[PDB]
Amino acid sequence: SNCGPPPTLSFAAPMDITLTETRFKTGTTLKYTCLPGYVRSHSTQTLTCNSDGEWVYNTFCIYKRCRHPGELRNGQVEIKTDLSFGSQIEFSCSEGFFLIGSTTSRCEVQDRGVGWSHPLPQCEI
Amino acid sequence: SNCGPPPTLSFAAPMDITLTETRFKTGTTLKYTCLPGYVRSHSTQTLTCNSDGEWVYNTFCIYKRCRHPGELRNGQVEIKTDLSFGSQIEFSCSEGFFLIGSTTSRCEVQDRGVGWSHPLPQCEI
Amino acid sequence: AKLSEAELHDKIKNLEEEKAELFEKLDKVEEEHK
Amino acid sequence: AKLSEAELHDKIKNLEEEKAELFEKLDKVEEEHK
Repeated sequence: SNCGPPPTLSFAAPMDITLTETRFKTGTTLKYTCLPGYVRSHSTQTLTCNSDGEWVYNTFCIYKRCRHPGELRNGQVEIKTDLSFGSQIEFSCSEGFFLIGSTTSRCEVQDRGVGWSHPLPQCEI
Repeated sequence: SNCGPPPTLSFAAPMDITLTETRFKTGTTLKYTCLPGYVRSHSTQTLTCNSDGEWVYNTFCIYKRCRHPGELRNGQVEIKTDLSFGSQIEFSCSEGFFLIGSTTSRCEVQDRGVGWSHPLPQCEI
Repeated sequence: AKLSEAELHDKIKNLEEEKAELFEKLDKVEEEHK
Repeated sequence: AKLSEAELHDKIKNLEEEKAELFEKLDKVEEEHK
């Protein structure tokens, strides 16, 4: 009827490092918060121990998303999927130019939010 | 004669999230600050709406640069370009050793500055 | 008089971040008021 | 009596960061003094 320790979530971590007593009264609720790279997407950020001794919860975080990094002078910035945490964009140079720098960049954790892994390259010559 | 909303810059972001009223009095000046991975390189960090309804500004940020990460015991640390944000260094091991860890590392955003993506590898055996 | 550029994306980013901000407002009110 | 190692690089890093620090000093003085 009671719960063991909660599953680790890929998108959130429990508030308050408590001794995490290996067992929990049925009906206990634990408070979570979104991991870096993630934003809140539901009102209830909890796991609760149900009557069957199991932790229950929904996916209450979604990916953060990066600012569009702007235009590439004499080039093109190609969105491949979106600008969400984990996604990659591609860079290319117009016919008369050489790309100097990276051909890709990736939305990653930066500061307390999210940002581009690589700086825009240059299109030159 | 007036300006629409300002271009997004790859190296800087506007201070103060304001409603960004989609139009701006000619002659308005907006204050910017350097993005993570970037340092200030000019006194004027602004875009200003000129008489022709256009935003004008110079590149007032440059790449931050990483600390040199030091020597690789029994190995070599190879600078390929420089140690600026976005650049990569390469690692190699002397004749009698195996490289354990990464062969490269990259200057990336860390904390409120910049740092190496991968730890130095080891040269062993 | 201007088609939204692929800045539909920024707009999506901002709305999701405003929803999140609402959720905080929700349970913050709901907590102390209970 | 010592050639600067490829630590010309650190030296470049530090000078750019000191320039930046100067720019802040500049407009910080220039603001309040106006």
